[PDB]
Amino acid sequence: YDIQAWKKQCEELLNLIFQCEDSEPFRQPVDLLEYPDYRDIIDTPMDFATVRETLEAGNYESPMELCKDVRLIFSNSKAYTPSKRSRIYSMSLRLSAFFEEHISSVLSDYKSALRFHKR
Ligand SMILES: O=c1cc(Br)ccn1CCO
Repeated sequence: YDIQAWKKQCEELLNLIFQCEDSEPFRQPVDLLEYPDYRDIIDTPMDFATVRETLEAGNYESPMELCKDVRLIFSNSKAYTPSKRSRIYSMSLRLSAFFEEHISSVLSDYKSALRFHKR
């Protein structure tokens, strides 16, 4: 029932994601010189360094907010891909599966702890 435990759990999950070769295209903001039309397609860029920095700054109140930003990394990849068979999009799907597998208990434990706090 630790209401704060999600933060270190998210830090550790972000460390695992950074060790994953599949996270390479998503570790830093998409380079607009490499993809000049990116902002014509994507309204809200997101990447894992921005997620880690937001967390470290104390700018996430809950793991649900962090999860919304990580899911935005994957929806941006899906929206920008010219093909469902592209290399970067394919990496995003594996990384998303790994992220969802690991974030589930973090969310469950946090929501359970908050329900206990307000019991
Ligand atoms: O998300 C995508 C998908 C393709 Br295909 C190319 C670039 N980006 C940005 C991350 O590299």
